[PDB]
Parts: sequence; structure tokens; C-alpha cells
Amino acid sequence: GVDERMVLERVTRDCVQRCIVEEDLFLDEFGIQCEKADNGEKCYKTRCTKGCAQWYRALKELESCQEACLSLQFYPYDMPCIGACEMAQRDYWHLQRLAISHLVERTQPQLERTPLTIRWAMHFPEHYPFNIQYQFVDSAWFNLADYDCDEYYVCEILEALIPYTQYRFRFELPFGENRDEVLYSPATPAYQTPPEGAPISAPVIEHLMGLDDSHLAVHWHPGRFTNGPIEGYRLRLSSSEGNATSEQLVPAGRGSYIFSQLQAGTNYTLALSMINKQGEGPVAKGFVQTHSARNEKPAKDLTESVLLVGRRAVMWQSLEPAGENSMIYQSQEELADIAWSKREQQLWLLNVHGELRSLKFESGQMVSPAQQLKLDLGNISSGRWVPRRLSFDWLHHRLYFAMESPESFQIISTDLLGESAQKVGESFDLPVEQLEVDALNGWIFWRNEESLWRQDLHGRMIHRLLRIRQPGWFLVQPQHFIIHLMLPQEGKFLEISYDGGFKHPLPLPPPHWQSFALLGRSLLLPDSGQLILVEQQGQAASPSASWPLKNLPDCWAVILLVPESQPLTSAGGKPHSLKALLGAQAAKISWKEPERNPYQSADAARSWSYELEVLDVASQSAFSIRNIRGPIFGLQRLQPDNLYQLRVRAINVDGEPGEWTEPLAARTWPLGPHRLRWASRQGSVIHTNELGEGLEVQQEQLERLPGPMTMVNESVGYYVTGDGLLHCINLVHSQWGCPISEPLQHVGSVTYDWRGGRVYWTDLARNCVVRMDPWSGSRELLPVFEANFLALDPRQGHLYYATSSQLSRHGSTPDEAVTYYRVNGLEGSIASFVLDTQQDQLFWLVKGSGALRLYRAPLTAGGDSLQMIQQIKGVFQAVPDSLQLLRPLGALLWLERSGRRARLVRLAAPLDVMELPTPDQASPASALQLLDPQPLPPRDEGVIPMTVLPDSVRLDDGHWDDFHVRWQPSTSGGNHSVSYRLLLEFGQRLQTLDLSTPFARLTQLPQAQLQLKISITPRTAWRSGDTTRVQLTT
Ligand SMILES: *[C@@H]1O[C@H](CO)[C@@H](O[C@@H]2O[C@H](CO)[C@@H](O)[C@H](O)[C@H]2NC(C)=O)[C@H](O)[C@H]1NC(C)=O
Ligand SMILES: *[C@@H]1O[C@H](CO)[C@@H](O)[C@H](O)[C@H]1NC(C)=O
Ligand SMILES: *[C@@H]1O[C@H](CO)[C@@H](O)[C@H](O)[C@H]1NC(C)=O
Repeated sequence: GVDERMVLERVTRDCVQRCIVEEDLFLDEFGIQCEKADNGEKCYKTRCTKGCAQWYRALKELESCQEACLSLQFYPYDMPCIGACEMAQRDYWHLQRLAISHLVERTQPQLERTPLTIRWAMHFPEHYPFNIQYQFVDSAWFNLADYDCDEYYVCEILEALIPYTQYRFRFELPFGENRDEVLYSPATPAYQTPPEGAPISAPVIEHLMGLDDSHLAVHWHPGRFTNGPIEGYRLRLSSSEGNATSEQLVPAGRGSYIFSQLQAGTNYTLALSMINKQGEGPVAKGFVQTHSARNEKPAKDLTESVLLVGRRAVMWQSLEPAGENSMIYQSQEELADIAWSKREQQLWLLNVHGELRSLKFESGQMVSPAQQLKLDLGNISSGRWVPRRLSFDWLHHRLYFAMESPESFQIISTDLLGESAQKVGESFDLPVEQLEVDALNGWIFWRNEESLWRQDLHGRMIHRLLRIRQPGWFLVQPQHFIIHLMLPQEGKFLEISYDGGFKHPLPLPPPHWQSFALLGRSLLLPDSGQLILVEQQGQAASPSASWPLKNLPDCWAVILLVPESQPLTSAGGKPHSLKALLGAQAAKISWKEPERNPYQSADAARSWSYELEVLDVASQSAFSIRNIRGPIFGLQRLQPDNLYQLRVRAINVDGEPGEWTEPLAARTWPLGPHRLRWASRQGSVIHTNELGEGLEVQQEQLERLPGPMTMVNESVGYYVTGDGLLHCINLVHSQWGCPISEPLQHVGSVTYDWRGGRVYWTDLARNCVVRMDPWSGSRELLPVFEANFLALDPRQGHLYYATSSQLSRHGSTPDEAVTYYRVNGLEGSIASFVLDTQQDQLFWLVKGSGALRLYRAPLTAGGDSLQMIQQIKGVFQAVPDSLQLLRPLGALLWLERSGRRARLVRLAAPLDVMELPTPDQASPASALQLLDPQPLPPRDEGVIPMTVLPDSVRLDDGHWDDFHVRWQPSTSGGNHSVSYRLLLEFGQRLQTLDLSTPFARLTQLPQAQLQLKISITPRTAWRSGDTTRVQLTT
């Protein structure tokens, strides 16, 4: 069209103007040095204008730019023609990327449905390698492989997909090899795949735990791939030493089940699998033991006591065979509720008139008289909240109430002086008949006329546990997470967990009972004349023990005076996710808290302290540190380059230790100041240490999103800004030191060779590698194609390069071309690579589809092995050209794509991937680099080839068909191999040779009387020499 021809004329005009302006910028390999108006084939201008005449013939004919620019005079590669072809081709693809991007990103694909069919109604211009991608809804985008498509982009999906999943699709459109050229299509509606077959994912067990000696709880949420709607579950509990297995089919709505009637101290195996309409899925297994059998002490051996509470009396009775009965307090009015303390020994009373009286006691005797403690409600009350029920928080020392306003019923918390009222929960209409606080698990349970409830201590999670008509006395086990509730009208006795899902009736012995207590498996039951200890299956006519009562006709509450009624200790402690970051003399160790049960709220007791064990591995000596208040610790005064073994455990408020963590093995750095250099995305540079502390904000200010900076010498550095710009800063004195005035577009990475004294970068526009002298600014085009990242070995001069597909080595001759890795582009691309010189190794990162893989290879020409070191399966990936080698640690270091963390993999221990946090004044980071402690060595004079003398160029005597031109053999200081690039200028035609000999075996000369111009360019693998231009007549 007419829009296409303007793009072709603009790209061709910009290409010809680019060959005009850059005609003196590059030194050619043969030392050409044309004038500004010569118009001969040797020059930069004619070959570069040959590059801009064959860029559109190379796209339509679909030939490479190296295949299109194939000259017999310049063999094997013509650098200005190939370079002008690739900048003109990526200028064309950049203009076609901006020409279509609104119509690409505004029109949206539609799914129609037999195989799955995507319809994408785009009308592309006639002026003109698409990829279809998929993403799992509730990740990263993965490349789809099997698709058959029409030319109108109605695309049929032939890849077999996972059933009963949601899939969102898009069209990735790559304009040309450049990654930026890719334009993404908009998002699709999520598609339910039709379900078939068995499930392929196991259920995920969140909390599997033992409640007591005869109960065992499991909580789970379903796994990711279900392949149908859930019809139910299959739970199979099997003993390790036993022949009785219990199978239970639990339906789809339940995510918790509690096994009952088990055995004590038996370490159980639970099989958990999904059930759908088509089959049964895989089995997830977990290992737990039940608790030990609690001691059924006989009726002769009982040293505990009970509190027997009437309407008008509080009575103390010891549980001895000789029963001691004493009257603690007698009131002239009726009581409503009490509270009690085990360690403070305080016993608050609340009457029917709503006056709160406090009292203290020991051994059934009153040691402090009953003072009246009034409630200072303050701004919380709206007036006349007279109290009805009462309970006590034994951890936060709070009194929890339930009042009455004549209008509504409200639970508050107040202090032991009544000074701090906090309204908890919302108002409700039914009266509380019993109020209990679970202080250890952070719950409060109350019971009304029709039901039983559950709040936490701040009122956040309100749950109704049970609906039953007229419930009686309920008692709370905090250690076993079971509420035992008596039903007096129905005559049974019922056993409820804290979520309310597990209920179980128990045999109540027949008399009505209006209170109970639970001593072991036995049941303390009051009457009007006696208190009996019955073991839950026996009759009331034959108890295990009996205690007579005289002055208590009515007894609505029995409170057992044990410390297990009000515990301090959660009795389960296991710290997890132990991590450690290490320096030379110090370590930064972070773990997490022990995890919360489903029967524990956010107001639970989380008062654990920690003990960390540090084991020296080489000497087997352990020092143990204690009383760590928090989930982090910083170790100090360690030994450098030593392996340490680290375990941690939790110590509860009682001081009872928990179970040790599975050990982490980690090694300190070697001794020395090891300075890590950071660069923020704003452009600021700080210098930290091994641990990320000791920050020094440097004076230099870089450009936005910089890469790693390559030293040439101690003033001048070169870095690649992340839009593609290559910069140059003198850190010391800024008005001199840098040969380039402007930044350079379309540069991938940059390296420096210290021996040749040459800066190497990848020109992504020219698809080649540019070698540049930093003292002068003369550039040299090198025939290394499609390279993104470079490295050079200084011992022999091999250039190691990374394509997005391959990783290879460029030598002086093409016999030395060794390719180390190849990957398909749908599988992934190489993210960065590191050449190791001292141990003769290579490392590279491969950015996969949802994965990050790390590899290793030697530097031999015949490769011995190739080891995949470590794989990270996640959406978080690396910054490209950010892999660094830590040669003191023996480790690899890369920066993650978010820029707020970095990953370290040690070569001795690859499984432990250390996380190092980015410091706060450079907190979005784009570069991380370990500084070399030694300075850079200067330029070797033993790699510079000497100039061939102009009087030494002579012709040997021979015929006209076979001439021989010879010269003095150029050498260097170190005796390296010196090769020669040669130019023959006779008549109009030209002839170029590459030689490894100081003579030239010359043929195909036409005749005699020929004036013959000779150019000698000596070179080594690091650096080319000056050009010797003589004039010789045959
Ligand atoms: C670091 O290297 C730079 C070149 O990259 C050196 O600067 C050159 O030094 C001479 C001597 O004064 C100047 O006349 C040149 O103009 C500089 N070259 C360029 C290209 O600008 C510099 O000497 C080095 N610095 C140190 C401290 O060694
Ligand atoms: C429970 O039994 C399994 C073997 O079936 C064993 O691996 C596990 O350690 C046992 N748990 C204990 C002893 O706590
Ligand atoms: C190079 O060879 C010469 C001639 O034998 C010798 O004197 C010199 O030491 C050699 N230099 C090196 C660096 O090997």
C-alpha cells in the first residue's frame, strides 16, 4: 500500500544517512581508510549502501542478512553490509510494531465450541510467526504447542488440556527476533474444560493433630487439579501396630473430620483422597500420634478439690476419702455467677442484684474479707448496664462480664480494678446462662436459651457451635480443644469440638443433674445430699467415691480446682521456615513462629521464647544460645570459611522446651572486606558488605535502571542502561576520561578484556559484537552473530557468547567453535551466563516457562559432562545479565526481577538457596555486583603485534601465474600466534586473504606490468596491530 512505501522510504533514507554519518567510526579489519568521496568497493560507504539496498529483498526472499550480503571479495563476512541490513530490518520491524499496536491490543479473542477453537478477528494490513499462550486462572503465561490455524486466524487447539480447570488464552505476536517487538493480544474469558477421569492431585492437609488420647483431628483444603465436581472424600485411618483400619466417607462441604474412640499413644497413618463421579484420586499421607493415657488415679489416691456453689452458699470439698467440708462464703441474697483463679486464688462473686464482690481463699478458708468492687464503665456504658454473668481471663488478667440494660445483652471485658471497659461483640437478645473464657486459645464461649456460641477476645470471629433445646452445664478443656456439654432434659451428655462439627453423645448415668465436672474419664456429679465420682458407664447407686453434703440443697456449679483447668501452656511447639544469611564474621538467622491451630484464634497465647543451637561441623562442638525474644537473631563472632549446623526450638512460658527444627547447614564467607555494589533503579549506588549492612552511599548518580558496571580502569566505567543505552561515567574527574560524547542505543551487555585493553559489547541493532579501544574510541566489528551476553577468557583470547537459544565460543579459527548448550525458544531462553577462568567452568541461567534453571559445564573442546545445578519453580525470575560469580564464597549470585531480593546458590550445597534482602536506600535494585578487591591489571604489551616494516615487503622471483609476496614476521612480547589479514588492490578488482603464514601463496593475477598495492594487518587473539601500506611493482 501507500502506507508501506513511506515506511520503506523512511527506513532506506535513514539507513543511507546512517551510512553517511558513520563512514569514519569503525576501523575495518584490513585497514581500508578511504576518503569522504571515493566511491570505491573497499570503503565503508559502498558496502554499507549495499547493505541498505538489500534489506527488503532479504525479508521477502526470507534469506538471512549474511546470506544476502555474500561477497567474493570480502569472505566469509562483509561487516558493513550485514550490519546495515540488520539495522534496516529492525527499523522496519519497529515501525511495523508501532503501526499495528493499537489494533493488536484493542481487539479481543473469542472462544467458540469437539476440539477447542479460538477466534481472533484481526484484519492485518496486506503489508504484513505467532504464538498462542495459555494461563491458569487462580500464574505465568505458558506457550501452547499444538495448534492448527486458518489464515483468517481461527485457531483450533489440539493440545490435550487438564480437565476441570480455568484457562485464559492470548496471542503472542513477535514482529522479529527482538524481544521488545513482541505485542500481546488482550485477555480471553476463562474457559471451563469438560471434566473426565480420576483426580490427579492429592488433597492438601493443612493441620493434622491429636486432640487427646482418644481423638485425632485433620483439616484440609482441596488440591489444585480435581477433574470433576467433588462427590466426597475418603479418609482411612490405619494403625502402625494394629489390624483395625477405619474408613469414613466425608462429603464435599466438610473440610474437617475428627476420629473418635481411638487408642492412647498410637502413632497413626491417615490416607486422604478425593472422590468424584469418575473415580478416586491420589492419596495424601500424614503421620501423627495421639496423646498419652491420662492417669486414672483411684479413689484412695485423690488430692484435688472441688468448689460447690449454690444460690446462697459457696462450699469447698476436698476429694480425699476423709472429706473435709467448709463454708467459704454465705450471702444474704442469691448468687448468679462466679469466677475463679488458680494462681491468684481470687474468687469473684456476682449476685442477683448485680453487685460484684471479690474474695481470696486458700484450703477452704477465707483469708481476705469480701470487698465490694464496683465497675467503672465510663464512656462505654449508655446507662444501667447491671451485670448477670461472670468469667475470668487468666492470662491477660481481664474480667469478662455479661450485663443487662432494660430496653439487650452485652459482653464486655474489664480489668481487675474495673478501670478499663472494652465492648466486645455485638448486642443480642437471648440471656447468657453461662459464660466461659478460653484464655489460652483466645476464645470466649457462652450459652443462651436455645444454642451455644463462640467469640474470640476481640469479637472478630463469631461462630454458633450448636443448636439444641435447653442445654445444661458446659465445661471447656483448653488442652484437648473439646467442650463437654451436659443435656439434662434429654438425659444424655454430649462432646463438642471448638468448631462445632464433631459432636458425639456419651452415656450419662441416670439419677436431674444440673452441673458436672470432669476428673479424668470419671464424672463428678452433685446432688442435694451427696457428690459422686462415676466413671461414665456405672450407675449412681455404685459410685467409685462419695462425699456427703449437708447445708447445700441446691448446687448449680462444680468447679474442679486443678491447674489443668486454667493452663498456661499450649503444649505444642515447632518453629518452621528456618533461614540464614551469613557473612564472614556474622550471621542473620530468621525463622517463623509456631503455627496456629484451627481451634486457636488470633488472641491466643503466643508467648514462646527460642533456643538456637549452633554446631561446628568440623570440630563437633556446640554452643547453645537462649532467651531469644523474637523470630530473628543476629549471630556474631563466628569463624570465617567454616561450616555450621543450625537448629532452633521453642521454649514456652513455663520453660518446657519443644522439638528441634530439622538442621540447616551453612558456611561463612572467607576473611576480607567483600564489598557488594548495588545500583538502584533511580540511579543511586551504595556499597554494602556480605550481609547487606555497612552502607556507603557513593557520590556518583547513574541513569535510570542501570545494569552492572564494567571497569576499564579506576576512573572510567561502562554500564548498560536497561532501555538499551550504553553509558560511560568517569567517577573521579568528570570532564575527561570518556571517549564517547553520546550514549549508544541498542546495546545488550558490555565486558572489558584487560589484556588487550578492549571493550566488547553486543550491538543488538547490527546483530554483531563491537570491539572498542577506550583510550582512543576506535571501534571494530566482529563476526559474532545474535549474541546477547559476552565474556572473554584472558589466557587464550576466546570470546564466549550467549544467544537466547545457544551458548558457544568464538575463536580465531573456526576449528575452535565449541557450542556448550542449545535450548528451544518455546522451552525457554538463557537469562545470563558467567565464564569462570580459574577452575575452567561455565555457568548459565535458563529462564524457563515458570521455572529458573542453573547449569554447569567445563571448558574442554570435547565436553565431559553437563550438570543442572538447581531449579527454582516459581513466577519469580532473574534480571537478565545479573548472574555473578562469588569466587571467595564459591557461589553464584543473581538479582530477582522485583529488585527487592537476591538469591545465592553455593556450589558445595546447591539445595539451600540463600535469600539476601536489598537495602532500603536502594530498594528497587537493578544491578548487584561483588567488587574485585585487587585492582585491574594494565594492558599487556606482549599481546600487541608489532608493525611490519615497509622495506621488508618484497616479491619473490616467480612466474606471472604464481607470485609470492613475503614480509618480515611480526611478533609480540609474549610469543603468541600472529595472523595476517591481507588486501590486494590492483586495477579495479580486489582480493582479500586471511593468513597464518608470513608469505602469501598468490594466484589468479592477469598479466605483467601490474601496479600492486599491499596492506598488512597483523593481529593476535586480543588485539589487532597497525596497517602497513606499501606500493610494489611486479
Ligand atoms: C582511566 O582511563 C582513561 C581512558 O579511558 C584515561 O584518560 C585518558 O588520559 C589522558 C592523560 O591525561 C587524557 O589526555 C585522555 O584524554 C584520556 N582519554 C580519554 C579517551 O578521554 C585515564 O588516564 C585513566 N585514569 C587513571 C586515573 O588512570
Ligand atoms: C509414626 O510411624 C511412622 C512409620 O509408619 C514413622 O515414620 C514416624 O516417625 C512415627 N512417629 C513417631 C515415632 O513419632
Ligand atoms: C619469546 O621467545 C624469545 C626467543 O626465544 C625468548 O627470548 C623469550 O623469552 C620468549 N618470551 C616469552 C614470554 O616466552
